[PDB]
Amino acid sequence: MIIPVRCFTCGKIVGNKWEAYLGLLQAEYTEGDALDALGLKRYCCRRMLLAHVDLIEKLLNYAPLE
Amino acid sequence: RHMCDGDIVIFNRQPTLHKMSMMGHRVRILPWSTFRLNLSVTTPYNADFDGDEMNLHLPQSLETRAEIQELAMVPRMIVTPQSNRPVMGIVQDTLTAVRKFTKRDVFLERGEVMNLLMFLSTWDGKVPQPAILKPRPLWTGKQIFSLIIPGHINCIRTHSTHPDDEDSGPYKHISPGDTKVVVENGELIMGILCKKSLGTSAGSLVHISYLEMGHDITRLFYSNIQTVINNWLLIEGHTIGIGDSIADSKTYQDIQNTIKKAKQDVIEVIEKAHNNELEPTPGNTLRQTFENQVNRILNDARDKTGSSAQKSLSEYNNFKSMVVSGAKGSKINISQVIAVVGQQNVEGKRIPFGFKHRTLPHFIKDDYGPESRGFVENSYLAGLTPTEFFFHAMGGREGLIDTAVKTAETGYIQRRLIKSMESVMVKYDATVRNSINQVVQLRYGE
Amino acid sequence: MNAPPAFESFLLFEGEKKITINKDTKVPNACLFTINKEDHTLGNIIKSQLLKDPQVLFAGYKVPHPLEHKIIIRVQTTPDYSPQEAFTNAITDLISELSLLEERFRVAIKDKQEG
Amino acid sequence: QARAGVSQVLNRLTFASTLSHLRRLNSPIGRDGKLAKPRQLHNTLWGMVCPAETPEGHA
Amino acid sequence: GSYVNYRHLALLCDTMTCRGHLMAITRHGVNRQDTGPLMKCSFEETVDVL
Amino acid sequence: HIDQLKEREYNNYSWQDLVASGVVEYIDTLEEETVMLAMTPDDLQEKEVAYCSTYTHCEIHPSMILGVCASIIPFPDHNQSPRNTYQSAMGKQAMGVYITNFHVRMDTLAHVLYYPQKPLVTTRSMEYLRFRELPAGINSIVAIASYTGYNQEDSVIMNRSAVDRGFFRSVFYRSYKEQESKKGFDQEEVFEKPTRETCQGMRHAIYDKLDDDGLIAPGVRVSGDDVIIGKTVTLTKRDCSTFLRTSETGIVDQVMVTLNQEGYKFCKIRVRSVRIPQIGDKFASRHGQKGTCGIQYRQEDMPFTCEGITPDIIINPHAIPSRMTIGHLIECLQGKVSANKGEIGDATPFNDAVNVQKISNLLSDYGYHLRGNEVLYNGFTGRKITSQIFIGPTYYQRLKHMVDDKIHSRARGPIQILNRQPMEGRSRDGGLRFGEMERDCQIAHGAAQFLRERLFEASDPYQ
Amino acid sequence: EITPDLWQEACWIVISSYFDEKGLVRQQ
Amino acid sequence: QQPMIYICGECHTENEIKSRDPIRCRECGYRIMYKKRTKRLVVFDAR
Amino acid sequence: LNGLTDRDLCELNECPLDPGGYFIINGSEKVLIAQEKMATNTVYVFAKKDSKYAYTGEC
Amino acid sequence: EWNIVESEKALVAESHNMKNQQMDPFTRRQCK
Amino acid sequence: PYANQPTVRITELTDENVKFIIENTDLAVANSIRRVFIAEVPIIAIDWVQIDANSSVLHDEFIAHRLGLIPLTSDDIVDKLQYSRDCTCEEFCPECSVEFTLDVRCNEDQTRHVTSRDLISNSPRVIPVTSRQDDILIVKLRKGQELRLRAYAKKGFGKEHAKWNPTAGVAFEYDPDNALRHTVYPKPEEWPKSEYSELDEDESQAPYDPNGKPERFYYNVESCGSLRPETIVLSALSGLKKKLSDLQTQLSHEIQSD
Amino acid sequence: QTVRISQGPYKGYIGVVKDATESTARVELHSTCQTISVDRQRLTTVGSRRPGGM
Amino acid sequence: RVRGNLMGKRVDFSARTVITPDPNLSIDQVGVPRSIAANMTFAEIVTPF
Ligand SMILES: [Mg+2]
Ligand SMILES: [Zn+2]
Ligand SMILES: [Zn+2]
Ligand SMILES: [Zn+2]
Repeated sequence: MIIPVRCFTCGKIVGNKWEAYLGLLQAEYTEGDALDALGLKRYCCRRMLLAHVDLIEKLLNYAPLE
Repeated sequence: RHMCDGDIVIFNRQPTLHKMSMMGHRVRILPWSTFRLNLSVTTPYNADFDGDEMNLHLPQSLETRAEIQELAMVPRMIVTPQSNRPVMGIVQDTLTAVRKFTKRDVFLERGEVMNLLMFLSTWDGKVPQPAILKPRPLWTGKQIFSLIIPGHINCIRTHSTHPDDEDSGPYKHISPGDTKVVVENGELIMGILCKKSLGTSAGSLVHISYLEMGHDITRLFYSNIQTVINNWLLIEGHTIGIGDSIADSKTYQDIQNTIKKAKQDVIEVIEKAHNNELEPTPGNTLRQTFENQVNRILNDARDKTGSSAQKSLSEYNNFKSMVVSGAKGSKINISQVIAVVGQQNVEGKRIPFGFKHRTLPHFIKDDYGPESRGFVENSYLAGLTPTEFFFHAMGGREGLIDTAVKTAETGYIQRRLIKSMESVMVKYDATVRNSINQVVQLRYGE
Repeated sequence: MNAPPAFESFLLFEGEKKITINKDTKVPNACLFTINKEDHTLGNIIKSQLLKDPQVLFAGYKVPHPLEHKIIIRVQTTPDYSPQEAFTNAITDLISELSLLEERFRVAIKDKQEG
Repeated sequence: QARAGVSQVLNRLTFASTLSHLRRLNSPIGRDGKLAKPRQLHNTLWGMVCPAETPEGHA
Repeated sequence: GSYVNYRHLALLCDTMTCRGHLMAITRHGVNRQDTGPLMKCSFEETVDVL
Repeated sequence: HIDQLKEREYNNYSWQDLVASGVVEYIDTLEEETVMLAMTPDDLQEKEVAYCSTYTHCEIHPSMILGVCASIIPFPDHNQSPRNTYQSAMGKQAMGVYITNFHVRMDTLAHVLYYPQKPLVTTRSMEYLRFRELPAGINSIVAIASYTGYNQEDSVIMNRSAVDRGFFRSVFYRSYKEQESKKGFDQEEVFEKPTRETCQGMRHAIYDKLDDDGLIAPGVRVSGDDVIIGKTVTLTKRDCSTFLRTSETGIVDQVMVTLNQEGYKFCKIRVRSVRIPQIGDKFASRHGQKGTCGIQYRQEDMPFTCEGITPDIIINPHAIPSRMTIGHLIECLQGKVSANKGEIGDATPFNDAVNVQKISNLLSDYGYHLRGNEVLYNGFTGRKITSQIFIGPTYYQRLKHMVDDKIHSRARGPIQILNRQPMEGRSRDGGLRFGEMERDCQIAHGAAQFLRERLFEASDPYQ
Repeated sequence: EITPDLWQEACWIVISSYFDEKGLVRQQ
Repeated sequence: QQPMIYICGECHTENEIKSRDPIRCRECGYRIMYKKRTKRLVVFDAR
Repeated sequence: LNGLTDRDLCELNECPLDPGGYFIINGSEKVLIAQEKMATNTVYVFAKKDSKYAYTGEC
Repeated sequence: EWNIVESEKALVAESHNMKNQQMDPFTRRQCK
Repeated sequence: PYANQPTVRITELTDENVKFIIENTDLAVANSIRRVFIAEVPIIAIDWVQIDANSSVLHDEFIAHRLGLIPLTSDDIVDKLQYSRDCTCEEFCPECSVEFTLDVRCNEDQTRHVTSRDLISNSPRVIPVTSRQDDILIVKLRKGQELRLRAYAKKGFGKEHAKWNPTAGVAFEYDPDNALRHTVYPKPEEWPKSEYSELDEDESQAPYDPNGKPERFYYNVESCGSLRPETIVLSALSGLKKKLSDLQTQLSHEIQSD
Repeated sequence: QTVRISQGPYKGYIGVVKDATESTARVELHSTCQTISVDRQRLTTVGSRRPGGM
Repeated sequence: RVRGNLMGKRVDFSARTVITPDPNLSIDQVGVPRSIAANMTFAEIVTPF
């Protein structure tokens, strides 16, 4: 639902990279280039930015008040 | 008092088909909340550790506790009277690990040997003389495994990959392939251990151990075997992957040639049948003999492809290791994975014509070719055609239905068999009678 | 619901000893050292260090059960060299080696920074 | 005297389960029949009924 | 390819050929024997035999 | 037509246009028997041995035959049909975000997963099944091997550190329904804390945990056999209130109160439970490889590749040959390739351009073995393993068959009213049934004393 | 003009259009 | 002196509902309303 | 919710991803399983052997 | 959009490199 | 019958990871040092969260879970604080813990991104990795929601939970050329060369070596951001030395008692 | 009543005393789904009142 | 009655839990959990021994 804080296998912090990943993908960069531009060498930490589904947005759509 | 370590219980699985399905166990509490049991005791219960369920009753009387401890127990219930052979055998990764552990080309250093000896509940406390003193002390797998064999056992068994044309010719007592298991004074001398010697089969090493030594001795034997082989597997390690499923690029050529030859042969048979040359085989009609010839041709082609695939494997392959060890698999599985799947028969026949004179809308009418009736030409590694995919699904459904009906019929059959001989017993007059004291046999089993 | 806590892997319980010596009866000069609340970290190095000593005829540890936090180390030396002093010497020299390694690593680091 | 199981509770355990349940069939043949012809996957079920998705129990 | 000890086969054969006639293992062959009312109801035909 | 359709959404172009144009056509099962169907347009028409050369129609894509649960299976044709069917049946039992507005629903037995990642390899069919938006699993670095032995007969070894970081950590809800009604002229229900004085019928449990209104407040600790609603019916009053089922041990999420069609006070309460993945929980991949976690090791104990990559799951190698699930290996290899490259791959059943050799060639261009095998190290001693283990990413699921929901015990529990024998069912705190087959087995063992004990002493003594 | 070879991509555009116009549970 | 405050369904406006009273909001008028978080020491362990 | 934008669906405590097509009885999602039977107004000529007739023209 | 253009360029590239296709793990039926 | 004289050489020193080499040492010591790098490394982290008002969409425990995984720099604080279990007081004393606070409420129309920067710590040096690169996103709040809580941090090691795991991934490797034959390649030509392989591109693997012990163990300790790599190595060595000293003391006491 | 473990391995947890005795007392842990049996002297009442009421 | 409550009854002191492999235990042992062990009991006679 939300980007994890650390990679399950390795342990490196990946929570502080989702926004940067989206920005790099938006500007011009592709996925295969953005991943190593952020500093993700091991393939185990690269799933967190590729496999992760961002469902928190749909949850936020059901705003309680106003 | 609450259940404490050392108490006797009766661990049981829900379908109790035979006697070897309710044996006593000693209690041992562990932190996490999951029943546990030695893998060897999994074969009798027919369990699979895939979400199964197994009950656990507890008696409330010293009388019944002692009775269960003396009658219904794991070490006491090793051999069954149905086929007078062991029921608990090594049929898991330990089997393949021990097979590779007992090969001629196994050498261990002092550190590894001393580490493995720690997992031995019957070690006398003396390090055996290494098989190779100089240039460096190196032990051998068989020499280490000898200490695991209790007592002075003597038995002879044959390995899975034992060439038949070896006993007749020379090199009978000295086998180049390290076969012809020979144990003397409870020490492994020759051969590689497999299911034929450690599994559930008449005359197996465990069977001989139980017959000669006591039940507790066999229990310690099983425990030591598992505790040593599993630990050595750490240093050895076993796996499976794509690298074990790829051929040598020439086997593919041979398989394609054989498949093309089979296709040409079946086409020629069809042409002969069309032009009225194939005479009816004795005892069968024209269609029957035509189908029999086609099936024989396809089976011969499949066997040739499987043999070619098997002969093209390497000793380092994992499928072949697991098949020769007999732990899990068979040669036909390797044949289907690499060479070719084969025919997808249903109801003991080929795929019928569900539509008007054709299997599926894709194929044209009166298309009795192999691919148009279920013959799967491809293999699980190289993908499958949609039509053969559907036919394979049909075959799997046939198997599932057969299993479902068996699971419903065999229970009733067993119930009727048990309710007809539930009072028969052997009286103290050394004779078999029933509840009405009617003699059925002057001596049990004559 | 019955999952054990996380402190039972290293913390000692009231009444449990950190180390217990038990002499073996099958062969002379052989004792089994049982350690509580430890893992392979504190037994493999000791096993190797004992292996280095030539006077130690046998040396090796094990884990009676992975869920249980306990390891048994069996040592057997020559009759003129008790296993207790062997264990003590192994620990002492291992500690000295680790301290020396730490000092060398520290000086290497301090030299690496601008040097 | 009427049929049974015509209206079932929609299993909302996962979206795939919901999709499968909303597009599921059920034959009126008696449960656990000795025959084996209606259960077998027939050749005409090409592109109409999934040849793989099906229970594995008595049904 | 399976194997079953001959003793069990012999015991089954004798039990099915003890009363001269071929007693059927079904409810129609075992309930005819003079075993006892409490034993017939266990297998099948509870109220009938009682 | 393709150009006009690719610019849909923007203007107004849809399937009805294709149907009206005369390009597609609906053929029913009864008419499909009189048409020369074709699989692909290009391959089966170019110019070769004259097979029929009279094709009337052509399918869209062969893989479209699959259904709902079968479509999400990557490479189904590379596996045997029974395992495909087992996966299709087990897919419906996978947990995850079953609906976006789950916090508003009050259904019974709802499961939700914290971090439901997306498969690294997605078939072209699940793009419309909506699976990628609401997945039901997490991609784990699976290494097929037999590390210790706790993963031999269909079992796995999970990483304790991974679980600590939130690996397959899901939640468990349990909603309740209870409302007051006018039983009779003198009988009447009402929400009120059953005190220790006026109420005669009462349970030996804590009651001050809830507020005066009679409804437990949200975010309060509860356990088995605890009062959740303060219902009391006047005969002075009888504690006709429900209690949390034994062995649940959850926390209240929210409390809802309203009026039913009859107009009485109707309220619903749901209790959540953070189910930490522990041994015994049933898992399964997308190929029918079920199993239960045997033991969990920490990161320091698990093996590792040439770099710090410890496997997250370790299945039995022996489960591959007997079951013939090469599709699982292909999925693992393609997932490794995708992770190295950095984009989701294609696992369409029939594609004519996805073999093993090309994938292997791609994987060889990143410093990894073309077949996916890698060299590990013994997590205990640190010695290299002789056999090159096969490790790589793979998409795994988690089923709801928890061990805590199945574990049960008994010690002279409640008894029935008709025949004085134990109850039935885990919820009712009943005992297991000693079936007739167990009786026959015990007779075979000749243990008459144990049989009589089980049937009389611990079943229903009576004089 | 016919679409030789380049057909794997145009094979799924029709499927996308069909699923967009008609839902999965459209029959009910 | 706790009158058992509630939160409305769609308005999310606090309401004071006492025993033997209808379950409705102070404004508009709906039939759905939830409770407020307890005042206890809700303490978790970040494990 | 006939042809209603996702905005309202989200505002009405619903999601646009719900397939729909399920009744709500007593606050429970009920779904009607599609039953299959023999096509009507079609002549079937079976060949039942466990009877006195060689052929039977059911319709 | 980038995925669509990527697929189109991959298709045109696959059409271009039509020199030779000699691969072991692939086959197709050929009736009559 | 004594120990050996290992040597150390750093090949790359940065503020994110270090690549050092240890020569002339046994494999067991190297593997133990690795496992200590991962498991037994004192470090501060969040372990006690008191949530007072959480109106977010996620679960109540989800906030605590995410907060537990947020690293905290402890370059000079971990060595000073003591384990909460061995404390001799009541309540989380600052002498043996560090207090945190988070009070964010989305008032404007746009959605908030509650990051680790909102964790206002009482101590100056004990702060999340935001000194010197976005911040760890905790949760997303919308107009009308809020998240008020206060948590305390304590000292722990990875063996207890993954939150106290400073090292991201240790790349332990020795004997790049398969000289000791500890692994048998069925087809050596099909495998790539290791990063530390000195062998040329012609030969696939080095020849066999009967009388050869494992040496030259390579390391690539990668810090998550809390503790510095060299600091992690020093702490691990000190902890292992302390464990050996305690074991020696216990053994001496046991021998004397007998 | 709500208590707080001030000494021992569980120092810092919060729970409600379920069953109390003269020496020991069972306290259900709030976070974890398990009930432990900790000594009474190890507990410290914290209570949960609501000052004001006007 | 006969097949429901005379040949097949429901007994106390029973359990039903999932199973997992554990090679470290002997063939005659069984790894029961702690909850089930504490829930069940065994009537033992008192004796000065
Ligand atoms: Mg099973
Ligand atoms: Zn990673
Ligand atoms: Zn209102
Ligand atoms: Zn303090």
